[PDB]
Amino acid sequence: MAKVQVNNVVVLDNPSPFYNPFQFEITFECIEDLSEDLEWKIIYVGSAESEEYDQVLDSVLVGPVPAGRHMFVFQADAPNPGLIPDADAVGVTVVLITCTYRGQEFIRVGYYVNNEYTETELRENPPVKPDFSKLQRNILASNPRVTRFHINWE
Amino acid sequence: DPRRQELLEARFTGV
Amino acid sequence: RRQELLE
Repeated sequence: MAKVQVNNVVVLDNPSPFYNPFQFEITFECIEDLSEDLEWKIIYVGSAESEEYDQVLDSVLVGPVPAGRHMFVFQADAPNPGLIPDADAVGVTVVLITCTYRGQEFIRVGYYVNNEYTETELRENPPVKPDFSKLQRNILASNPRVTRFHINWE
Repeated sequence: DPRRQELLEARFTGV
Repeated sequence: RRQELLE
């Protein structure tokens, strides 16, 4: 099978203000010594209507990875509201955590994300344009969707 | 809602 | 694009 296996992802400070950064505690393991970096990414689905509003919140390389089990904290700044359609701002959307080896995405961990106002005054009379300083991000961490892809591990 | 749900799921699996 | 150390 694949030479890298993701064991667990923990969503930290999951319910938080929209503008606060994402935090994931990622734990994976590697059957053998790895030649190159593993590239991890966090991708915010700005709009269900088109993938062209995806925002790559961040992209990290974890460098030389031995054959043990490893853990690291993936933190990324919140998406840029100026690229998000107002219609999609409030409601449910998707955030994706992906890992890539030599430019080949081999695993994708996705969560539903609900952006919602917390003051009932705003929930009942939403602003004409989404007020992101008043939105709460809720990553629905109980039920992740994990999708694996076969890549070349040579 | 149902259509947007379908779209999000595609993102989860996609390619 | 950014380096991250393992813990």
